[PDB]
Amino acid sequence: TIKTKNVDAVFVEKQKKILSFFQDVSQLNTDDEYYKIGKDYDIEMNMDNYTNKKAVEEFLKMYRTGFMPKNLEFSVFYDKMRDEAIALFHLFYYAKDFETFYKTACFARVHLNQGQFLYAFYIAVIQRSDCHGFVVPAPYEVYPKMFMNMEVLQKIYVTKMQDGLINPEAAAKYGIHKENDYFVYKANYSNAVLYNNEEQRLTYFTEDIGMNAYYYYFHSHLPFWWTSEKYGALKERRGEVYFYFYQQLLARYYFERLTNGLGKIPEFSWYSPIKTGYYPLMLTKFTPFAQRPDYYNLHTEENYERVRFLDTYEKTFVQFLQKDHFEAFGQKIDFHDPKAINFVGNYWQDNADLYGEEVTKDYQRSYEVFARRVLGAAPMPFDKYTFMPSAMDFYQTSLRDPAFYQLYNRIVEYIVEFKQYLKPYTQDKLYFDGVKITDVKVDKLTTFFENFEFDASNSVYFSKEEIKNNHVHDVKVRQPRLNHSPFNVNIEVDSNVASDAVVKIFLAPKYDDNGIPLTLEDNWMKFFELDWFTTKLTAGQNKIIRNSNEFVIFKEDSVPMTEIMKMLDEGKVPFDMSEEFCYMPKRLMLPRGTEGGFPFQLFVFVYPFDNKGKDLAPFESFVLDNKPLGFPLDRPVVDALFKVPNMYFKDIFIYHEGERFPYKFNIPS
Amino acid sequence: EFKTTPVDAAFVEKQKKILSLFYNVNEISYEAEYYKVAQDFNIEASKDCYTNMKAYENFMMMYKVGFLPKNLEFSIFYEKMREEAIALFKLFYYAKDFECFYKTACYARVYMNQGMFLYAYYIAIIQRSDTASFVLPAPYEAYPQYFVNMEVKNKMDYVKMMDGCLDEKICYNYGIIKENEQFVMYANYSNSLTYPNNEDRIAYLTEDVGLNAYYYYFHSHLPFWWNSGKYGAFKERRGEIYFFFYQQLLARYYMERLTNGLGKIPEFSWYSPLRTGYLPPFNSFYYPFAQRSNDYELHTEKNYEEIRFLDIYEKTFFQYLQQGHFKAFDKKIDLHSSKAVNFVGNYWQTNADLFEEDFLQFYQRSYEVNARRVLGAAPKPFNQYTFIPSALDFYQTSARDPAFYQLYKRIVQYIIEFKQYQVPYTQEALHFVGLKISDVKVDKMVTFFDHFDFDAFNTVYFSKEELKSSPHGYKVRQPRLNHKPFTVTIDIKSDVATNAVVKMFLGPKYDENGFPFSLEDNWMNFYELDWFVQKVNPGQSQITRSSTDFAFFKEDSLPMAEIYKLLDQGKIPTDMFNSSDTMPSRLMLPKGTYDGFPFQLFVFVYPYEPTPKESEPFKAVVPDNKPFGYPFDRPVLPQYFKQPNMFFKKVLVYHEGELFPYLFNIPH
Ligand SMILES: *[C@@H]1O[C@H](CO)[C@@H](O[C@@H]2O[C@H](CO)[C@@H](O[C@@H]3O[C@H](CO[C@H]4O[C@H](CO)[C@@H](O)[C@H](O)[C@@H]4O)[C@@H](O)[C@H](O[C@@H]4O[C@H](CO)[C@@H](O)[C@H](O[C@@H]5O[C@H](CO)[C@@H](O)[C@H](O)[C@@H]5O)[C@@H]4O)[C@@H]3O)[C@H](O)[C@H]2NC(C)=O)[C@H](O)[C@H]1NC(C)=O
Ligand SMILES: *[C@@H]1O[C@H](CO)[C@@H](O[C@@H]2O[C@H](CO)[C@@H](O[C@@H]3O[C@H](CO)[C@@H](O)[C@H](O[C@H]4O[C@H](CO)[C@@H](O)[C@H](O)[C@@H]4O[C@@H]4O[C@H](CO)[C@@H](O)[C@H](O)[C@@H]4O)[C@@H]3O)[C@H](O)[C@H]2NC(C)=O)[C@H](O)[C@H]1NC(C)=O
Repeated sequence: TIKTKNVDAVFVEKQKKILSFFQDVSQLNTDDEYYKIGKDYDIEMNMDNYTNKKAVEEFLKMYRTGFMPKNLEFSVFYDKMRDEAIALFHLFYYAKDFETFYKTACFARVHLNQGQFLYAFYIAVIQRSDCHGFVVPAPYEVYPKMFMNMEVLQKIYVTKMQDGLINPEAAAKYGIHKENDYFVYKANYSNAVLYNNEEQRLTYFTEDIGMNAYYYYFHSHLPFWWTSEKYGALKERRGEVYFYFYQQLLARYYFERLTNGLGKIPEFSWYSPIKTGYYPLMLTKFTPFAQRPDYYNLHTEENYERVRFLDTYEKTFVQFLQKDHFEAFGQKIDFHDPKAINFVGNYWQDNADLYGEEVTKDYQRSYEVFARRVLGAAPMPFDKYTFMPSAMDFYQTSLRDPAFYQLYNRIVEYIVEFKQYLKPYTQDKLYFDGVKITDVKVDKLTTFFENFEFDASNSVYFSKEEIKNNHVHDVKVRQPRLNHSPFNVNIEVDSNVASDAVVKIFLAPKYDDNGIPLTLEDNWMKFFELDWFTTKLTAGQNKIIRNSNEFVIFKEDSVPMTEIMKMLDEGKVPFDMSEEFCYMPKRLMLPRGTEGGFPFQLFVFVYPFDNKGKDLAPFESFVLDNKPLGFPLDRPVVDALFKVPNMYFKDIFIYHEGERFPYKFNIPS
Repeated sequence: EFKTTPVDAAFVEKQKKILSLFYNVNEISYEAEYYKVAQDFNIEASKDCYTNMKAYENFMMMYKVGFLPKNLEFSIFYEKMREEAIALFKLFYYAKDFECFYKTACYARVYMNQGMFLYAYYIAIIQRSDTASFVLPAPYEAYPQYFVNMEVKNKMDYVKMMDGCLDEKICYNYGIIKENEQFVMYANYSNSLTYPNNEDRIAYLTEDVGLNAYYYYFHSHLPFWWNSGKYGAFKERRGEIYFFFYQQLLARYYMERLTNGLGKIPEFSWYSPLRTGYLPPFNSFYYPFAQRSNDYELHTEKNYEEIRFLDIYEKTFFQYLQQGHFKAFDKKIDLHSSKAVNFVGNYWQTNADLFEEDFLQFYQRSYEVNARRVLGAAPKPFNQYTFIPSALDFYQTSARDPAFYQLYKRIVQYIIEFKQYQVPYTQEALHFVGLKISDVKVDKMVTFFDHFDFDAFNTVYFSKEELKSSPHGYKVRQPRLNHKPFTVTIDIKSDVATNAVVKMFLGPKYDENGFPFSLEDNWMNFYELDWFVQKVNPGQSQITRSSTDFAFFKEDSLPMAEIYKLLDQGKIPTDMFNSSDTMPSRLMLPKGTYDGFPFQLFVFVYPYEPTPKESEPFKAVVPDNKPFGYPFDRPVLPQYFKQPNMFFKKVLVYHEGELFPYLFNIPH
């Protein structure tokens, strides 16, 4: 049951070519075609194959000075590395056509750093208009080192060195099985071996390979360092997207807190220690990730300069708030204008659009970059190419760190402060003339854990022979992930006059920790959007049914790249990998329930789909509306002036079936 | 409904005399019996009302000077007041017969500070062997100001000032109603303005009137300041009781924490900020109770000396342990004997036994007292009779403050470090040769909240006319935790007919993580539920045992109104007489979940060894030479706990009705 889609042999060929770059990523098959091309490809000679003369010359000047060497860890948060990554991005992006693009990537694969290559390649494929419709495999299949602890990795390594198992039945005791010609390794979350604070309750969520892969997709669809000029309409809305993404992510995460009895995301100070440490169990082929003990004093000698920066960055904003109206960055900004959200978001991401430029520049110091460094607790980089990575140097790992959520909670809250300048909507804007919701009904909402496997083959090094015969796909990791049963939502509406309408579905908490009901006044930002759609109303009474698996904001699991090869032989590609790349995985839609049924609420909004004066189709097939994202919960609400006949709040309860605890799935018997 | 005991008429006269000093404690009725008797009681010319000339003349020395004046706060923790309280206790306790005791109490009831009187009087009733079996009203009826939140107290005061209700419907909306010409005031547990942190999840256990009263009774049954000579053979096991009492309580408390998602009791340092604050909604005549903010620095100027005292008090203990062969206050004591456990508890309590004297002496400084003063956060006393109260100043209010459980958990951790020197029980010491528990089954264990009344009449003031009629009728009503009765069914096979002891314990199954506990790490987290002697038959037999019969829990106290009504039938509530010092039944179970909260029940069966007849100070002291808490009184080697005559059952605790107590105090 995988949503498919049919394709021609020209596609399959290009698609196989694109996919070839993701196989055995840390090595060279000097037999493969990609090698022959790559070895000899003369870039200077091919200058006429690029849309941009100077991007080629800028690159070639960079390349003659030398790029980041092989094997070292790449991260986009460091100046010289970013600039090489962008330089290579441009080269990919300005390739005349596919042929040129492909030969260019072959060169880059053979000669450049692999994390650098992959980072740029990945973005290029999402960005090149002639690649829209193509499929890239899951980031966890591409960087499996980033999506798994030391324990699994070492087992995998041990098995490769021995070239199999010395003892099938001793292997079984270690969660290592042979099925077919595959090695399957069971893997626990890190709390099964480490419980250093309460945040360890949530590792099935923060360590979820889907969630982390999600954040890397989000970054790749629009890098902070690149303008959004290519997405037209989205440009005047970039800041709003930035807010909305984090606001959503944090509501979802907060929900996981409530069901695990953990309450609000803690605030911190640049001048005080921060409470909760992180102790990464991840390995870099060159180094260990940095640890932040509990009660880490943010303000020590090595941070004095970085913290002076963060503080002014924040204070300048407090000053914008106090000023209401002001000229910043060559733009007059007014805080009572809701459109100022563009500037607000851009300011916090320090993205290229803040300056109205193509690419950010070194001297445009980023707040997020320096927060990540400060909170990362790493010692100072050794040189331009050599740093001590923390979870927060990578999009693939950021969600693993409790401090990640505290950082962006911080930024979101400051944005909420600005939101207080927006007038709350009146009756008039929210009221659907002659339309009323009479009931909403939901199927039982249940969560449960079920096993999930992925190809971890890139973490392993193969011999010259194995690379030839192409036995290079034999390592799978088995890990319990959260999931939920499909459920329906019945909306019963009355309308006297037939007309087109938008239906919106939101999920929210019902109580704080004291068990007092959520007022809207305080809690409008803790609402999580489940679904957007339209229907045709008729005079009288209608029943609208919508399945959880028709929900537009979520996708199915990626399929392993091995299965994509099987399918491409039939002329098929899985739909959700192609145009639903960067949505959250469906299985993580709901927070883990409790066995007695945890109290939430479901909010259902129905409003007229008038025309489509302005609709998002550029980056996201998202707001086909002139409506702010998260409409109507995009600004502070007044309980009294808010509720109208076309809104319905229904009390809902989230259950859980089978084992409550992931580790219970990895016990050998 | 409640267990009663038939009671004779001579008893009814006396019990009535006792109860009568508890009416309108805050005022004097010029025409009550007690006042006339006090007017007529010449303290000077009655040396011959007392067993002990020294006690008498000691009292007179102090009396001719003057005592703590009326209306000020009394606390046993300040020296001059304690010494006054103890002088009064001595008089009460060395009174030749009941009539002399009655006359003295009347005298004190009129001429002395009421907190001081009530304190010595409770204690006296419990200790005098001619009053042994007499009943006391619950402390919450005797001191309602320590058990009523301020909000409710002000509501009560304003109805008294208005002399009733403006109109029912206004008052109903403030949670004030009339039943049978009596006022009922609905009371919530406090919100985050008094618990400014997660500890507020637990307000329904920590502010519970039963649990606070429980602790007061415990103190009154053997006060730190008195020797235990009264109880003979028990003297050699006092320090044992101290550990056991606090280990049990912390085990109970951690279990409530667990069901509310809250984790380990936090550790602290005298040199560091204490995380969890508390703002008491109480006040004395002069002062609101001291508040302790979140992140309160313990180490400030005013605490420097106290902290140096506390710090070395602990490290002295460590030095004993380091030395093995310790020796304070007369003897050399060996760590592997039990003269040791006695010493340990006494040491942490600085009780009169530690120094082997009758009463604690003026200059003997207490660890607990100094800790309580540091954690209580109050500014220093104005003079010796006037201090600024905090929750830690009273046994009636101590259990409300999260720091209370942290201080006692620290002391318990230290004692446990000593238990590392005790020899663990072997296989042979735990095996009941010839006997096997083959199964255990339990009924649904279900918690719920339901309403609870008591008379708070003792903190409303009344006119001269109203006092002639001893007026009550100001009731506070609170949702309170509770459980449905259940039965435990034990299946036994033995080879031979023998007398056995059956014990039950409740402990956690999983830590906050969701991992199973090991016995080695969990033995201190079990609290005892029941103890009883069973006659086993040879072969296959079956023991059923209802929760309403558990040895270590009591029914709810009755209000005095009911006590007099029962007295008029020659009836008395068994549980108020035979076991006041025992935890209330309704709190036997931590709050469950709709779900069913995972815990575990330990049933242990061992031989009964005939131990003769005593008359000890608590119901925890059971007719058995075994350690209290046995076989969980010391560190465990888990391989020895798979004895045929032991059994661990997973039980789940459910909850029914509303999960939140405030849902019961909502008007319409
Ligand atoms: C505003 O604030 C001020 C200052 O804080 C406060 O003033 C204080 O008032 C209290 C009383 O309300 C004063 O205390 C009284 O003082 C007299 C005399 O004190 C001096 O003489 C003593 C002996 O001569 C000496 O020993 C003292 O040290 C002092 O120098 C006392 O005689 C008062 O009576 C006693 O009070 C006690 C009863 O609670 C008893 O211990 C004592 O014995 C009893 O007395 C009767 C006779 O009446 C006897 O027959 C019995 O045997 C019985 O046992 C006696 O009654 C009392 O201590 C205090 O001194 C004032 N402070 C200052 C600095 O002057 C105001 O009251 C406050 N005003 C308001 C409106 O709040
Ligand atoms: C993920 O995380 C969970 C939680 O951390 C892990 O779950 C744990 O899995 C353990 C197995 O790896 C399990 O331990 C076993 O418990 C069973 C049940 O009591 C025992 O039978 C096992 O004992 C055998 O191995 C011991 C040492 O390895 C020996 O000392 C012992 O002798 C025994 O061997 C057998 O017993 C006979 C002795 O008479 C011997 O003759 C015979 O030949 C046998 O071989 C293990 O102790 C943990 O209990 C379990 N934890 C929990 C809480 O359930 C999970 O493994 C992790 N998964 C992955 C994939 O990493």
